[PDB]
Amino acid sequence: YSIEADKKFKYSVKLSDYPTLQDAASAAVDGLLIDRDYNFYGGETVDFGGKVLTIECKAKFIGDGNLIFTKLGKGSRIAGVFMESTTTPWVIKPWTDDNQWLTDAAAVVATLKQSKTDGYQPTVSDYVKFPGIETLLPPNAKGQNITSTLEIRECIGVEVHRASGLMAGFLFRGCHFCKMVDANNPSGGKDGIITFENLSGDWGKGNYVIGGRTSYGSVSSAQFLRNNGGFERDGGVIGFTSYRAGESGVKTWQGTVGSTTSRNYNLQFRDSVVIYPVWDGFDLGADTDMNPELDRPGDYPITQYPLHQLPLNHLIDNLLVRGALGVGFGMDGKGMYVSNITVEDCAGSGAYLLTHESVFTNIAIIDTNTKDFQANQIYISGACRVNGLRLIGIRSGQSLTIDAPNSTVSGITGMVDPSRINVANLAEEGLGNIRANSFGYDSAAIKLRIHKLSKTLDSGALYSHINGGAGSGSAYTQLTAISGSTPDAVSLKVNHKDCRGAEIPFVPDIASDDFIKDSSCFLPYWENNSTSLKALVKKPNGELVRLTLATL
Amino acid sequence: YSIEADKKFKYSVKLSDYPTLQDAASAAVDGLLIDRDYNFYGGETVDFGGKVLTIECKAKFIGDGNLIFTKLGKGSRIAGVFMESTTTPWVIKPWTDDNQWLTDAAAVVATLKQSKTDGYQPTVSDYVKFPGIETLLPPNAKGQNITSTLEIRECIGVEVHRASGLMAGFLFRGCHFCKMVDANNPSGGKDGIITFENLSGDWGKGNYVIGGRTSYGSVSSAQFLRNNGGFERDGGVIGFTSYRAGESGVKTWQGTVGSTTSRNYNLQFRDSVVIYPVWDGFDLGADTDMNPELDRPGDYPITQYPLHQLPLNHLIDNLLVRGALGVGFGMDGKGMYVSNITVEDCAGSGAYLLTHESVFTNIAIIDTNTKDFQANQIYISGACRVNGLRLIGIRSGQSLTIDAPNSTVSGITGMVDPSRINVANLAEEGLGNIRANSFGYDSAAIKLRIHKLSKTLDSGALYSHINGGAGSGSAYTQLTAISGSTPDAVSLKVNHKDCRGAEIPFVPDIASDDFIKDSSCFLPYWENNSTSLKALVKKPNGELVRLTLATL
Amino acid sequence: YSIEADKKFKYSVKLSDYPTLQDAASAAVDGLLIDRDYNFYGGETVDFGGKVLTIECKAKFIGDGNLIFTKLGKGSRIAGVFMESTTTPWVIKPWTDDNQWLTDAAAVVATLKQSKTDGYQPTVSDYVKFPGIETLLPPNAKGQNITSTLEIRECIGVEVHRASGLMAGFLFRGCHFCKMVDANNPSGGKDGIITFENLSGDWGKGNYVIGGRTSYGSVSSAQFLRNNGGFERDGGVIGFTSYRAGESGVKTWQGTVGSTTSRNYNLQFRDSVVIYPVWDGFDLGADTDMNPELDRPGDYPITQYPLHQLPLNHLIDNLLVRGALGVGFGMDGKGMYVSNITVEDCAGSGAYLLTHESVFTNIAIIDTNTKDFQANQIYISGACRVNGLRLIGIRSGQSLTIDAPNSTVSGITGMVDPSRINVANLAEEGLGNIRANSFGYDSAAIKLRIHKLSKTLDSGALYSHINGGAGSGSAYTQLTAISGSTPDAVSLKVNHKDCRGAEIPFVPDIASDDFIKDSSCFLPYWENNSTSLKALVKKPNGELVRLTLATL
Ligand SMILES: C[C@@H]1O[C@@H](O)[C@H](O)[C@H](O)[C@H]1O[C@H]1O[C@H](CO)[C@@H](O)[C@H](O[C@H]2O[C@H](C)[C@@H](O)C[C@H]2O)[C@@H]1O[C@H]1O[C@H](CO)[C@H](O)[C@H](O[C@@H]2O[C@@H](C)[C@H](O[C@H]3O[C@H](CO)[C@@H](O)[C@H](O[C@H]4O[C@H](C)[C@@H](O)C[C@H]4O)[C@@H]3O[C@H]3O[C@H](CO)[C@H](O)[C@H](O)[C@H]3O)[C@@H](O)[C@H]2O)[C@H]1O
Ligand SMILES: C[C@@H]1O[C@@H](O)[C@H](O)[C@H](O)[C@H]1O[C@H]1O[C@H](CO)[C@@H](O)[C@H](O[C@H]2O[C@H](C)[C@@H](O)C[C@H]2O)[C@@H]1O[C@H]1O[C@H](CO)[C@H](O)[C@H](O[C@@H]2O[C@@H](C)[C@H](O[C@H]3O[C@H](CO)[C@@H](O)[C@H](O[C@H]4O[C@H](C)[C@@H](O)C[C@H]4O)[C@@H]3O[C@H]3O[C@H](CO)[C@H](O)[C@H](O)[C@H]3O)[C@@H](O)[C@H]2O)[C@H]1O
Ligand SMILES: C[C@@H]1O[C@@H](O)[C@H](O)[C@H](O)[C@H]1O[C@H]1O[C@H](CO)[C@@H](O)[C@H](O[C@H]2O[C@H](C)[C@@H](O)C[C@H]2O)[C@@H]1O[C@H]1O[C@H](CO)[C@H](O)[C@H](O[C@@H]2O[C@@H](C)[C@H](O[C@H]3O[C@H](CO)[C@@H](O)[C@H](O[C@H]4O[C@H](C)[C@@H](O)C[C@H]4O)[C@@H]3O[C@H]3O[C@H](CO)[C@H](O)[C@H](O)[C@H]3O)[C@@H](O)[C@H]2O)[C@H]1O
Repeated sequence: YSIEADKKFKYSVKLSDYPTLQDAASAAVDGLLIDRDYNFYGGETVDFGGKVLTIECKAKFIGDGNLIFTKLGKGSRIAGVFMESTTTPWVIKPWTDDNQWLTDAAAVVATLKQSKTDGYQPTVSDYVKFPGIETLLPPNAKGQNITSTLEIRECIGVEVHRASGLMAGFLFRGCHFCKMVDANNPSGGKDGIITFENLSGDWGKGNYVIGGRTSYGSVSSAQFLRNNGGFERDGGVIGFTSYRAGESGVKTWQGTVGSTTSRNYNLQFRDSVVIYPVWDGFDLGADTDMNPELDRPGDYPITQYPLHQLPLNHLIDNLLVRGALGVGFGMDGKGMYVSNITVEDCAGSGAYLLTHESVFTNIAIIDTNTKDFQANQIYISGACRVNGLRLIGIRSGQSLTIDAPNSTVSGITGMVDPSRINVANLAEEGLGNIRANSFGYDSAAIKLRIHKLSKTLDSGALYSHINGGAGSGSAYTQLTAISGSTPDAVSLKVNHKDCRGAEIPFVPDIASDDFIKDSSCFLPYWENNSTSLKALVKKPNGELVRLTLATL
Repeated sequence: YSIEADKKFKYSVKLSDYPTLQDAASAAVDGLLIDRDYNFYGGETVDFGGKVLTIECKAKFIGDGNLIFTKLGKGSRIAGVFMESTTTPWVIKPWTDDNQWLTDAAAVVATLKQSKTDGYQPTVSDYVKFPGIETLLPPNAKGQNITSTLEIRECIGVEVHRASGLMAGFLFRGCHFCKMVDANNPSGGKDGIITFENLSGDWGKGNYVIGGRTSYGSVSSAQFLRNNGGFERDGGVIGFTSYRAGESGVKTWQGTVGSTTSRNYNLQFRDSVVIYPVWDGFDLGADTDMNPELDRPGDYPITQYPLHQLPLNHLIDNLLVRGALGVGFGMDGKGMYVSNITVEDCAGSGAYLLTHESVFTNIAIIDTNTKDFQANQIYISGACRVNGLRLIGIRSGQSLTIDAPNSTVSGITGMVDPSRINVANLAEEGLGNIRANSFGYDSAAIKLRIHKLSKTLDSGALYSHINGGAGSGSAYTQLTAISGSTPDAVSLKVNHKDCRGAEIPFVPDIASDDFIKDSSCFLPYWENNSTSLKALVKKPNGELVRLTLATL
Repeated sequence: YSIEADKKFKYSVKLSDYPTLQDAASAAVDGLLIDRDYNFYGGETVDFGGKVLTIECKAKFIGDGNLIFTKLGKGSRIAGVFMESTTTPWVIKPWTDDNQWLTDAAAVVATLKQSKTDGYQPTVSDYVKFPGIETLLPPNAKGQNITSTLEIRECIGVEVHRASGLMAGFLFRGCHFCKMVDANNPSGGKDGIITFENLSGDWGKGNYVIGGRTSYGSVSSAQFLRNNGGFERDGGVIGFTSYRAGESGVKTWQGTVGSTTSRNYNLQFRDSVVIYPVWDGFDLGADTDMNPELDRPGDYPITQYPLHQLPLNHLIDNLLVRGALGVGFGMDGKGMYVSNITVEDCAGSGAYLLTHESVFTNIAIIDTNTKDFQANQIYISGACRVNGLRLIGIRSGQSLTIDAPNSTVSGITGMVDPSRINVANLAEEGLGNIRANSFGYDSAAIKLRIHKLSKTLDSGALYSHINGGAGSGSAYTQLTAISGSTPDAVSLKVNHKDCRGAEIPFVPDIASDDFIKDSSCFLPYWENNSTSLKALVKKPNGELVRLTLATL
């Protein structure tokens, strides 16, 4: 029977049969079942002997610090893991019972409670985010460092599926071809909730967050250091949701970390959603103005690519952000293509784009900067193209809506205040035959505004105005020009009062020679001393003559 | 050997070794394999002893009514389940072999067959949908109630994966943190195919439909009662496809059910598709006009939030509907944000939006109301903002396209008939320099229409018309105004017949004093009694004088 | 103990206990574990006895040719499979270290190396793609046929999950209700990476690619032959990524294969991404001009549906293509609805649409045809509707941007050159009140262009031009018309030089009777022989008279 049993049954060991996790790991051949809660010490390291193991978790790993898994064979999987801290830290909750952000430091301090969830441990970034909070926080709420972290170290082809926890983190250090799949809403601790860090060894590749969601955490929900997906774009974040990140929902790191670059290239960021981050929805920058460095150890030098002009080459498409307190969508880079980005209902700005020679297609920035902290709703520094930009939802100082001074833009839609648009060039080169349809007014308008002349006043207009009442079947058309900073000061009319005639403006005094522009044209003007209209005529040969046009 | 075998083998029991499902459940420790078909009686209840079980199904649960699973531990999973009724009911199939909807009751009755699929059992809603069908249906086709339902009752953290079946339903009653994942196209019965119902106990939270698809069913494919995702938006429907729902693809319930509210708050509805529903694609309403109630037991009172103005706060983005017989996309609520909704090729209306102070961004409503049942393609009752609205595909009475009388709209695209637009305000405030490009005409046009004056006639225009033939290198520009309900009745021309001159309309009789509008302007008029043009002049000082302008 | 062990343990056999895969398959009851590498011979066939098996792979299947799995029960699953060829073939790599495509045949030949990855084996299509390469390739690099293929033959309800490999392929032949799920980036061989082929038996249905990704391969990444999803749209590709297909990312086959149709109907193509295909991103055509046939054995005849006019009825939405060398998005068919397609940064054309009576909603074609091989960026042959079309990113001969000569289009955005637009009709019927905002110029413009007259010259304009300098508070409005192929040749001005008057162009010589268009209008003209302006008057009764208008 022994011989036949060894052949016909599935091999699995279970933690309930062993005093330590290493003892279970050493015994395992195929399956390993975590069927009892396991208290680990920070830095406890398990050697899985290169075995291709299917680890099924049905209980908790309990501990502050890192439980470190090593030497898992390619194809290993870890399902259902649940990390939990031993410490219950002090957390802040900078939002109200109506889900309004709290921005006042004293109000934020008043939210303090001891809990493993429903808030986060204050960080040094909170000292900037909530000015004055550093002074107001009690000592027990500063400098806390509670996270229970599963660390997969120097493994290839390992997947963590359906992970969850409380004050929980997941770290893949020096790994390749690893994935965090269908995260089951872990509640975060002090460190990032999901981290792929490849500061030592080869640049990270094949590392993804696929599906799932996270909540809370003091810093970013999903973050990458020194990963390069290659031209194949083999890595990144797809199908992911982040809620209430203490920093950002999805972050590509900037600057030097330790002795080398933390930056990232060639990753996918797609089909993902970030809601209510304290800082950014997506932060896809590689150079940061928060800690400026004059070189890039381990990366391209400044001499090759200036600050914010790295050839980052990320594949970025179909992203949604709502409720950001900092910036909904932030990035830098040169030669970038970005598409189908929707940022709505944000207390902070919608987009902050330190990009050059880049293209943005179908962007929607809807009711952002709702607090008015920031100078604009969308900012672009460099020479970029925007093709399709929706601005303004239902929310109404002097802050700009779009400040993109070197960018050429087409296809704005929405009830934007034109004085709050600043671009290099705005144009609709390819419209068809047009109709302007006016509702709730006695007139329809096609206005012109020359921003060099004035950003706040229309310089001319083509109007149609009702004659008499509704259903009169009659209107007059009006062609106007600005004078003395008074819109519509001078105008020509057709059919005013249904008269069937053109009303023609004339110069109110003797016209100077230089008032007339073109040959074979005349300019009527008033001669008060004889009660007559004269005409300044530029003849077909270009010479001037003055004629009498209308007399008593 | 016994001691070593107990340590090295995976624990699983299988239904083939037990006379009842409860006997198997009681024996199970880790795995439970369903390896024989199992006939259950309606209401048969299995107590899983709080155990965290991995239930792998490789055979059918056969029965009319509910198989009830209770006391599953958090982390339990049920994979591959297949439910099948014992009864083969009478089903209707209200569509043709060319996939046209049948709307005639007699034609629908003619489709009757006995089958567990390819149709659905008639409901009381069919009596409204197909008027007269209540009288025409035979008795054996009315009042049928066949569903084989897996009921997960009062469990936390249970997931049903890759479920399928025939006349099949899946019910999570009083559950939290449960998921219906990758539904493998179950064919529905009389009840909803996937239901999260939390009428008793705490409001449902953490309950999702993720991925997968369903077909048929008499009512809605995926539906929620008394769920609230919280600010974290922890619940809803993501990545799901519904085909041929007898009611709607995705439904948030409205009104009172039993003694309390069935409504829902703070859910996600994203990245999902509904095709060929008999009623709606997505029905995200919370108050229903189908059964109006004057109060809301267990919810906000009418005094706090009027009908259709609940702060529902759902996260709604990236939805597709095609082929709806009722409304593609229906909702209500106040303060809603909705984005990236595409509704196309629907016999019923595209969108029915009983919303107030809400924002709709990038909506496409393309070839809907193709039967002409309804008054419009998109309706909005309250004071909302629409930023980006695509209307009209290729399909061509007096029904409106958009009736949104309190809404401010920007960015309509498509070959909409302007007379079929009704909004509070329509504007393109932020276009750049413009070009109107005309193809297939001898002219280009920029028209104006004042809807208060006339919804069907343009009130003025700026035209450019070819002089002579193609390649003449010559055109004339024309500025027109409506008179006597005749578009373009009165006009000024520049370069007609390549003459290089302006043709100026004059008043055809003696002009009244009040015909002239502005100071320092003149108005030419005809004096037939002397064959001369006169000028009514409003001098720079505002006083009137009449002068002779042109004479024999 | 034996009796109790047989009841309490999970059944699984493992390949390490058997000399052949068939011996393991015959012994299996529930699980089968592939725990040793297995060398198979091409055509090696395994009979799984109709058993519903869970096959867990933790090692390689090694072999050139096909490993054929048969008689798997419905619900069977195969996870983690890794296919690898025994041969290391010669592969080409037609792209540079800066990820530019190589188009020169000699440069492509220079890339030749022996590898199982990082390139592909040349095919007969490469002879067309890289002209001259057929002559330049060495014999050892032509006619190679290396693929290691897992073939699932004539099974229902089988799923392959997390598959990978090197020179790897996956073939479902004569299968139904089967799925390729979460492909773990297999690197392809000579044949398609994922193929559903149903040339014999019933039309394929229920067959999907869901999630995952592939890299390389000589032909298409995911492809279908003779599948019909039904009205239920039960099959297709959802959530998939293809990189560097040697042919196309996703292909529906065209034409006859063997003795019957290879075409496909009623499939979904959604939420998917194709990057850097050598030919197309998505090829959703059913009739091909590459091998024209005059009939359609096994499909609709040409007499019923002309070439390219099949009622294909695919559900097509939310697709992204970047980096295509051939066409980003190709299709044919009649009565098609297509939505939310984004094609960017392609060396080849963006879209090639041999469609009729079809509707395209929210299309973006951004920086395509960047090499200039092709005649246009987007082509449409038949009578279609386009509602929303974004054109031009940041890239700048005589090639058209859109050539859609029978199509009616609305909602173009972007810096398109108007001379490179060709459509049947272009119109914005439903805009609101309009403002044209000009940045970086001393004027704002609303231009008109009659393409029948000239595609390259505006025929008229409404301008506003600054008077004096910025902040003068003054501008003049100008209404212009083209003459002698000189834009703006003839114009009327209002407020030039802040004169508050209208400058009126007059006919430079004696006006002919036919120069005046409308009754009750006058046309000023020059009489040089008396230094006077005359007026050609068309009286209210329609008769002509000449009057003196201005005199010395
Ligand atoms: C807030 C701002 O918002 C947006 O503007 C913007 O887009 C920025 O990205 C964001 O700024 C943060 O990030 C940028 C870099 O992208 C910084 O330039 C910026 O810092 C500037 O602004 C601050 C407000 C100023 O106070 C300082 C100024 O320079 C800001 O950085 C801050 O947030 C970071 C998180 O996003 C991070 O916490 C920064 O901490 C410093 O730098 C890091 C590298 C040091 O990290 C070690 O200690 C941390 C303990 O607090 C660990 O969390 C960390 O682990 C993580 O990285 C490692 C490599 C990875 O393996 C796991 C990750 O979780 C790292 O931990 C290692 O060392 C510790 C030792 O204490 C421990 O032993 C671990 O075991 C070991 O792995 C950190 O100490 C500190 O120097 C913070 O300033
Ligand atoms: C059709 C219309 O389309 C769109 O306009 C619109 O957006 C609407 O939503 C939609 O209207 C339906 O839904 C709204 C509410 O959202 C109703 O207001 C509307 O009803 C009005 O219009 C009808 C056309 C009129 O005939 C009546 C009028 O008030 C309409 O309701 C109809 O459809 C519903 C399905 O969407 C539902 O079937 C309605 O049935 C009534 O109300 C329900 C609550 C009663 O339900 C019990 O019996 C049903 C048996 O038929 C079970 O399906 C049901 O189970 C479901 O809910 C429970 C709580 C959950 O646990 C499981 C779910 O599947 C419920 O079952 C319980 O009781 C039965 C007893 O028979 C059984 O014992 C079960 O074991 C138990 O769980 C139903 O009896 C009836 O009163 C229907 O009117
Ligand atoms: C390139 C072009 O790009 C885009 O314009 C466009 O949209 C086109 O789709 C694309 O054109 C290809 O596809 C179209 C049809 O959709 C063709 O019309 C077109 O061919 C024209 O253009 C060429 C450039 C010219 O040289 C010839 C001209 O007619 C072009 O076809 C070419 O690519 C195809 C791949 O996409 C395919 O390789 C064509 O090969 C011919 O036709 C196929 C059907 C024959 O296939 C058998 O042999 C192949 C070995 O090379 C196997 O890969 C193939 O297996 C596949 O199909 C079977 C049915 C399925 O079960 C598994 C699939 O992988 C098939 O294999 C069977 O037979 C072989 C025998 O050698 C073997 O025994 C297998 O075991 C068995 O299953 C092929 O032989 C050849 O006639 C190629 O011309």
